[PDB]
Amino acid sequence: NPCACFRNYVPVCGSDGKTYGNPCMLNCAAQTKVPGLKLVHEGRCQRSNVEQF
Repeated sequence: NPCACFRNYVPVCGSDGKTYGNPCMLNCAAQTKVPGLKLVHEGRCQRSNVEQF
């Protein structure tokens, strides 16, 4: 199961511009929510005053 994930926070940024809580969760989304979703970089997606402070 791609969506069998723990919630441990290992933030990664998807090609959809959405942060995923960990790579497992990105994969879950890749398999069920966002076709073609890829992990583009480690850490949260960059969005000032939203994802960062």
